[PDB]
Amino acid sequence: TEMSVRKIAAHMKSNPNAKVIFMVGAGISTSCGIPDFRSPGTGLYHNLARLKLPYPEAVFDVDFFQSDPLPFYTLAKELYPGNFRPSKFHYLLKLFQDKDVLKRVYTQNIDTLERQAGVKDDLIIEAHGSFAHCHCIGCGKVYPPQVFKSKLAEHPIKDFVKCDVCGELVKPAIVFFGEDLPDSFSETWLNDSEWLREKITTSGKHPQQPLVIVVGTSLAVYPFASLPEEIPRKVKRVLCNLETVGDFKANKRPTDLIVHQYSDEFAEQLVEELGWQEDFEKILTAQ
Ligand SMILES: Nc1ncnc2c1ncn2[C@@H]1O[C@H](COP(=O)(O)OP(=O)(O)OC[C@H]2O[C@@H](O)[C@H](OC(=O)c3ccccc3)[C@@H]2O)[C@@H](O)[C@H]1O
Ligand SMILES: [Zn+2]
Repeated sequence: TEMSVRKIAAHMKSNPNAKVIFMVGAGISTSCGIPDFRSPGTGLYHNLARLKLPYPEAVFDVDFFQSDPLPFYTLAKELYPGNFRPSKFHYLLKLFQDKDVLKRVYTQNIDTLERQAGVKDDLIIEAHGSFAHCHCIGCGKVYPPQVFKSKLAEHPIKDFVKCDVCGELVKPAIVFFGEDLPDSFSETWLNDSEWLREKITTSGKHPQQPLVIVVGTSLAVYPFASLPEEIPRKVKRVLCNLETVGDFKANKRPTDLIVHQYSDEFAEQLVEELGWQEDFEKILTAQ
């Protein structure tokens, strides 16, 4: 583990004008205390999940939601952005941004913790959307998140928010199954893939080699799980994950670095080796 983290730091110091793409999953938010929508519990939500959902993921299915918004509403209450403090790993992303070495973070999480830790909106790509905004599912009119958040406080929750223009259901801009993923996801990955193949030279007579770091995901859900094998072979991949998964398990590459480590301790150790503790510590205390 510490040797692998050493190599990541050494690569970054050998390529100081190169940037890093992160691809992340639910594992980077577990230390924040965010419930897993699949896990049991005591709330109204777990009662509804057990009684009303034909399968766990239907809480995110747009056809189910139209027939019965209550399960999703009760889940949004427990995932409410603002409840949870971003993790050390989330702040590592902000630190890389401050150091100008964050190319992008592709996140499968809806919790908005990357943005809340201070990562810029244009550096975040959401594979399932997020709670950042609300929209009508029928016509697309933008709503202030506050209107949806007001309903979440009612006891009980009834009279779900409806569009004042067309009367259809309003919900956070999470991409539900049955909804199209925005064009910006695929076009951003197209552009960033092209950048991963680019020859970028600055200091000396050598290119600035980038890096892709995959963290806290089991790489079992498609289409997101297709991205790691789409990283060019000539670009070094890191997997920081409690288990080896996805393309790192089947078609491991000679240059792959696999680190079985918790995301928060990986961040501490990486910052350790990079010599960025002082900058990192200021960010953690401010937020
Ligand atoms: N501290 C730690 N440090 C390092 N690694 C850690 C760690 N703690 C755990 N791990 C490793 O973290 C991995 C977690 O894997 P897991 O499959 O749970 O999450 P995922 O992101 O890959 O899921 C992809 C999608 O699956 C769907 O259910 C869910 O869809 C939605 O939310 C969704 C929402 C709205 C609309 C539509 C969909 C999700 O977005 C495991 O390998 C653990 O070993
Ligand atoms: Zn509408």
